[PDB]
Amino acid sequence: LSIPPSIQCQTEAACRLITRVTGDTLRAIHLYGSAVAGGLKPNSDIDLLVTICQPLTEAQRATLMQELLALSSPPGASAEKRALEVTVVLYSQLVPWCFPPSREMQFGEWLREDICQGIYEPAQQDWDMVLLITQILETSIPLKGERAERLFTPAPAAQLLKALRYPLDLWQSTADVQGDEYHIVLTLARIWYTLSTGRFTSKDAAADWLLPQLPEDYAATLRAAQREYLGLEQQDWHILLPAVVRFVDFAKAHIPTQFTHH
Ligand SMILES: CN[C@@H]1[C@H](O[C@H]2[C@H](O[C@H]3[C@H](O)[C@@H](O)[C@H](NC(=N)N)[C@@H](O)[C@@H]3NC(=N)N)O[C@@H](C)[C@]2(O)C=O)O[C@@H](CO)[C@H](O)[C@H]1O
Ligand SMILES: Nc1ncnc2c1ncn2[C@@H]1O[C@H](COP(=O)(O)OP(=O)(O)OP(=O)(O)O)[C@@H](O)[C@H]1O
Ligand SMILES: [Cl-]
Ligand SMILES: [Mg+2]
Ligand SMILES: [Mg+2]
Repeated sequence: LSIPPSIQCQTEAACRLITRVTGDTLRAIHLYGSAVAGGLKPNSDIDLLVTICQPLTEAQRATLMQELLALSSPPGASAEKRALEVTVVLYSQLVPWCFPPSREMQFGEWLREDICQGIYEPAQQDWDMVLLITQILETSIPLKGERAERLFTPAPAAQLLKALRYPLDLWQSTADVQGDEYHIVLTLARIWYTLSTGRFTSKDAAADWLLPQLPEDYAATLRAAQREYLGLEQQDWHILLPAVVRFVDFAKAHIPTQFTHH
């Protein structure tokens, strides 16, 4: 797998920073997500997983958070300077697996306001870490350390199922989805795709896979979500919000409850 030339400079800067702060504790840095698996759009972020051996000191946490702010920009602000998402995890949480796994920290542009004031999310449980590692074992590039298949072990299918279906419970009310309308719709398409095929695919490809299988009313909602993500039309998602809720409820009712495996 290859790093897109148009992100190499920023990725190299992020790696030099991570190396400085972590240093002796650093086990690996893996690039994953659309930059590697495909689907890198103008607003897409650069997804990075940092594996360390010991927890981050609050000095390391503060420094890494602050200095990442200078290497990252909000999505869409710049074609050259993309949004960074850096997730840090203890190796001991993955080998052997701890369920749910915990993450030491997660930098992201949606936290810029808080990070600009010394407010850092602490370590916490995150079922999504099961999905991250699973996707990394399939499609990732080691910027530092060993390839993923030599560092991590796959999770049991039983736990991958729980991680895939866990977000379905977070989305129940209008406010649970308000603000992330098309992101949630496309993510549901990816969850549906993975549970039915055992594979991971891009947001765009998951929507195309799902559209023919939906009643037209729900296909229209998925189409509007896909259309916005691709930059072809911005919708008024306050108007579409009742239809988004109906789409979420349809997915929760129809997504498989067991693998049709990875
Ligand atoms: C970790 N990736 C970022 C994060 O994504 C999250 C995103 O999570 C969002 C929930 O759906 C939404 O209901 C939730 N909204 C509520 N009313 N509770 C958001 O707060 C939540 N975002 C968050 N905690 N950062 O949906 C999940 C499927 C996700 O992709 C997990 O990995 O947050 C998204 C923005 O919310 C960013 O666009 C992503 O880059
Ligand atoms: N079935 C799934 N397939 C892929 N990702 C999933 C799935 N279910 C949940 N997710 C989560 O959704 C998030 C997607 O991250 P992200 O928004 O960076 O997507 P991406 O593929 O990098 O596309 P983009 O170019 O928009 O960044 C991840 O945190 C991932 O764990
Ligand atoms: Cl329904
Ligand atoms: Mg991404
Ligand atoms: Mg991301």
